[PDB]
Amino acid sequence: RYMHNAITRNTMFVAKDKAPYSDELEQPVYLDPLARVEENKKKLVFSDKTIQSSQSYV
Amino acid sequence: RIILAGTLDSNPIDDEYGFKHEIFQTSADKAIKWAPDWLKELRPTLVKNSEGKIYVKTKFSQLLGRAPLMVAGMTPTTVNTDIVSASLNAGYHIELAGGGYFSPVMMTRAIDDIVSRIKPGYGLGINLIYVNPFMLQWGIPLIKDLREKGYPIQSLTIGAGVPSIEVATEYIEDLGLTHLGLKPGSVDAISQVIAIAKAHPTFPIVLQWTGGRGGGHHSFEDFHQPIIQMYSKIRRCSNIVLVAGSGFGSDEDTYPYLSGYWSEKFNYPPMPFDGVLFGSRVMTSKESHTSLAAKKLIVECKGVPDQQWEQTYKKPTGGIITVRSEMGEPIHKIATRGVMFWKELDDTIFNLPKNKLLDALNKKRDHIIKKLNNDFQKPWFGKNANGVCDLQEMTYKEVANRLVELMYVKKSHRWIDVSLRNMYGDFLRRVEERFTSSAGTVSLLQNFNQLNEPEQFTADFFEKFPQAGKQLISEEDCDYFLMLAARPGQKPVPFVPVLDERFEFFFKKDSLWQSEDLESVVDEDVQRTCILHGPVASQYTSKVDEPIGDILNSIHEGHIARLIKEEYAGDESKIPVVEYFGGKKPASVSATSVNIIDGNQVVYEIDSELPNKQEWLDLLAGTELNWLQAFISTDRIVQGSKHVSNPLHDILTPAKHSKVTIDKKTKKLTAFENIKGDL
Amino acid sequence: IEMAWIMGFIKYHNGNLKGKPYSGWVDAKTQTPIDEKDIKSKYEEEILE
Amino acid sequence: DIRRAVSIESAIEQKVVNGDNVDANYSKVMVEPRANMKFDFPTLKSYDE
Ligand SMILES: NC(=O)c1ccc[n+]([C@@H]2O[C@H](COP(=O)([O-])OP(=O)(O)OC[C@H]3O[C@@H](n4cnc5c(N)ncnc54)[C@H](OP(=O)(O)O)[C@@H]3O)[C@@H](O)[C@H]2O)c1
Ligand SMILES: Cc1cc2nc3c(=O)[nH]c(=O)nc-3n(C[C@H](O)[C@H](O)[C@H](O)COP(=O)(O)O)c2cc1C
Repeated sequence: RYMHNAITRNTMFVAKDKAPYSDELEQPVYLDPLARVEENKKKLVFSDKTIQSSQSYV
Repeated sequence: RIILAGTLDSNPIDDEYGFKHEIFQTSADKAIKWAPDWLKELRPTLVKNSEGKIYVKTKFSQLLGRAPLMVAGMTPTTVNTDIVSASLNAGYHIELAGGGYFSPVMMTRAIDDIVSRIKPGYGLGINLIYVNPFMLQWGIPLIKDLREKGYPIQSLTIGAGVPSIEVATEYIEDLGLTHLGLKPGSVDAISQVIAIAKAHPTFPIVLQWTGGRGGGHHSFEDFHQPIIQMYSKIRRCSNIVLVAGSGFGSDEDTYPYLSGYWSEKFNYPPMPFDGVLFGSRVMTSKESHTSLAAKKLIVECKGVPDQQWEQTYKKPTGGIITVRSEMGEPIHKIATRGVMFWKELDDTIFNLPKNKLLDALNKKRDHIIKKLNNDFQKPWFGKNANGVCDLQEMTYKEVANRLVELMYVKKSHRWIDVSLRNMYGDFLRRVEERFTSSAGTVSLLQNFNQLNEPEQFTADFFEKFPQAGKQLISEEDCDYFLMLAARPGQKPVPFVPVLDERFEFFFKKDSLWQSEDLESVVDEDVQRTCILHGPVASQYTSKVDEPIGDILNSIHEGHIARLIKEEYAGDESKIPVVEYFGGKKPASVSATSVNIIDGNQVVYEIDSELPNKQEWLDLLAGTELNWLQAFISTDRIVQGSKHVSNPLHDILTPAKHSKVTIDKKTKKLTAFENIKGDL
Repeated sequence: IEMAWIMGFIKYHNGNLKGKPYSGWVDAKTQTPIDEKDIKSKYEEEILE
Repeated sequence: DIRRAVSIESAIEQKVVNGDNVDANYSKVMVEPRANMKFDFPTLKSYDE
């Protein structure tokens, strides 16, 4: 699906503009080896509930 | 009559009042220019036909020779060729819903089925919609040569807009109609109508007044206040026949409007109405193609008094709300889950400008799709892997199966439209075009007529193309699908395939016919359906599937009984009796019956100069109503359900040295003329 | 058709093309619709060139 | 040449008598082919296989 859409609309490569983390989260992700992106609004973004969460070590 | 005895500068252009001199006109008695007395002049009266039938002689009934109770011409209901015919035979007049036909040939066929089924000689009208320049592109030229062939189309009502004056000239003079109907909604539209009538003081014009309390399309203006300013300046145009509708369902419901005693609520003279048309009252008739569940729903929805019809813009008022059209014109519709969803959508998404529309749809996508599959009639198309989904995540086979399920009624083994059949076929043409490679071979689809039972054809077809059951729809075959779904000249798609700026373009267009066939509804739940109806009229729609003839007869009889009790003292013998009803004015309207000389054994010579034509015809007619007076005065001669011009209406043109002989109480007319000196 | 697409021979035009609605492959130089077969027979000489 | 010309003549004679409205229906509606660019991840064999 993606390839067909792209090769038709010349958007195979979509340049990223903002990182998955936010500037206020760009460090706290770096220190947690378990904080990983969750998805919302059809976007894969880092949150705060994922950083140093108490449930990612069950 | 008002006489401005102070000043002598006569006269006002419309002769509203007299001046100083009108005291002095000393011609033997002719001075007494009386004032229009609406309560006396055009009061509803009774008249017995020679067959013993009793009619309500009005200015309108007198025009149509039948009861003063006509049927509007709604596009969904009135387009069915059965309801309109089965009520013409009931004796009441109907205008055919021209809106429901997109092709001249289809309308011509429907007309021909009408003519074959109505009584020989009856005539019908055609309701057109002025804001469809395509429909007036081919309808008007059709009416021209059709009337030229002489089909019994006796009227053309131009609803949803009043034409300009010079185009009304064409509407009147060229196409040989008997009466022209107009549906004004604004006081300025009424001014335009009067500007029209004064241009052709002899061609009758039926003014159909509909307030805002009506059904279907909708008008903002109140029902009374417009006419309460124009009743006077209308009645000063003798050609305009005024008919009020928009929410009438019972005999006593409308009786004050016929009598005119309705103005008492406003401390005004009684202002009688000529005729009364009907809208939503008839949709529950047996002879209507309204879905049984839809009729049941209509009977369910309670009415709303006129004092509180304006609250329809907010809440379900007895189960009826208005809502903006594709173009923002209000449209009174019954209140179903689908209709509530319609209103909510118009309220939040469609009111927005173009820009944020995409985003609003994006943040509301799943919620929209929820009710579009739950409450609306054009459901969300994509449905794959047991989940609602987008289009581009469906295999070809399941795409085709969904198209079948949403465009072919398995119960009646028919297509919603053959043009949809052709769309489906044109899509399979692309499927096979795709999944084949350098073949130059025969297509499994040679004739789209194979598709008249797709259920098995496609099923066996996907064997020659197995992987189309598993490869998803490609995009170039998806955008093509959409481009099909909105090709011109095709019936609009019965579902919604996407969420884009054209959302309403798929959501609202052609949202009317489904009330006729709820079997095309995904679950045949009327709550998906868009049914048009009038708020105030609903408080009378209590019986379902009653014959269309009975309704109008049930109310005409109530009117007759009331008018007998009131203006004839409960004695029917006092009712005047005429042989036939129509054509000549029996009440002395401003028509030349005084120069009509009636007699038993009469001869009167004539020369080339005296007289002109019309009054000569009248002289020949005689005052009273006899077959000869009819035949000499009738405008129309029926030739086996045709309406061709009257032969005598020109062959008896005044001529030099001629003479006519009407002797032995009109038992024979005998016209003479001079030949070679002999007569 | 892929080598045509990356060499800039065809461009998937969509929408209205000279009035008619269109969703398909189009030449890149004159911008006229082209079936999926004429791709080879029409460009294979140039592509390999 | 005679088997060509007599064939042409009897074809056009039929196209006149039968009319040119059904003779197009004798020519079968052949299928144009499209391209079917998939992506086609490498085919997974079955486990036991
Ligand atoms: N005054 C009132 O109270 C009142 C009440 C109800 C409705 N109305 C009016 O009456 C109209 C009723 O029509 P609608 O709203 O149901 O239609 P619609 O949703 O406005 O869509 C009609 C369009 O679809 C196309 N179409 C429809 N059927 C077709 C067929 N069988 N074949 C090919 N093309 C077809 C037509 O294209 P073409 O251009 O090719 O014809 C036409 O432009 C409305 O537009 C409304 O304004 C007024
Ligand atoms: C079921 C139904 C279908 C209608 N279809 C049309 C139409 O195709 N064109 C039009 O100008 N008015 C249409 N109308 C409006 C009526 O002609 C009239 O203006 C209104 O019904 C009068 O209001 P009332 O029903 O309360 O007397 C329709 C009304 C109803 C109830």
